[PDB]
Amino acid sequence: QESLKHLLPDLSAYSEITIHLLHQLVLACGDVSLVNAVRLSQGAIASARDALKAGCPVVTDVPVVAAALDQTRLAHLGCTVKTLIDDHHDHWQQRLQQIPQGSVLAIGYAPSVLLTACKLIEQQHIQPALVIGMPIGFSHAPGAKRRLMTSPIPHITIQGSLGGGLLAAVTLNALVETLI
Amino acid sequence: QESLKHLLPDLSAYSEITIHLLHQLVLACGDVSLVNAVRLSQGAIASARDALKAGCPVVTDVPVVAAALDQTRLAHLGCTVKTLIDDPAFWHHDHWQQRLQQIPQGSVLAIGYAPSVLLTACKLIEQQHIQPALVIGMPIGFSHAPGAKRRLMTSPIPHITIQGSLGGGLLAAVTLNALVETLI
Repeated sequence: QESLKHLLPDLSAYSEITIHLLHQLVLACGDVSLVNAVRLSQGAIASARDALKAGCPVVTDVPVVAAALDQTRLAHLGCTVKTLIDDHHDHWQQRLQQIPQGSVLAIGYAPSVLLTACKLIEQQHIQPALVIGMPIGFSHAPGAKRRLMTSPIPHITIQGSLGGGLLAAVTLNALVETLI
Repeated sequence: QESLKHLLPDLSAYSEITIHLLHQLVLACGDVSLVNAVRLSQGAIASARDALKAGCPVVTDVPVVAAALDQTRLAHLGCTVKTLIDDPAFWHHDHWQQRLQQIPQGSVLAIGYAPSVLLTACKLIEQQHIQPALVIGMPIGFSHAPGAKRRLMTSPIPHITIQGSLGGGLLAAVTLNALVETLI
């Protein structure tokens, strides 16, 4: 049998949109443990879908995350895609400080970007509709994702697995697919 | 602090293109252990690059592999992308194995989901019914996936696969996108 539903644990206690997201993540990289390692805050899906319906700005930390996004469906919705790091003025922290209210912030690489975003959120300077915080496992990543877990912002992250990287783009793509 | 080469172990036994491939794979899914688990046959790189430079067909098992491919760069090289299974029964006439059996000599076969497709490809190759230039065998870890990949690693056809449970649509597509990137 090559049925994803048969390979994964019973997911009936999760919502249809959550199961779709979890399927896409497992299909992308094969790690069935993502079923338990993906953590969604209570407002994450509803806040993300409202933002995307309104054509919110989408911001990634690095270009390869943006390149993995389904930019056709995003443009279809009216969402622009921009990146904080292209490769002392126009530093990524200045771009982050300016992120528009209600935008989706997808972080697939840098823990430092996630840390600064969580600080800016605590201090109520920025208010994205969603932070997808899935940086690569550099030395500061566990701390950055712990700060995200207690952030009041709606968010999705990965705890208890090495997942990160372009999985941040898979996550947003899946949410867009539930809308288009 | 946030340098990928300094996060990964030293890879100085491998070529620059192989190292780029492994970096792209870690970036795809965050699993640093992939640098240990990926298996390339001897000249998989040149076999892949020679086929891509000829504008070879690129054949995937399922549509989500195709969708993650950089179709723009492939188009630039003249490569057409087709998919074996349109909706991921075994008694139909246009079965996916009927298509696999027609794969042109020298095409790239990228498998990111079904071990059955990988195993069928291996058996067709053993009987010399098909002759791809490269097999990227990265199915999901269904119960028969380890045997299919073991079968592939005994094959004389150039291949890239993963020892262990990782695999998937993104990983197979990222592998091919990384090889295309080194060209264009």
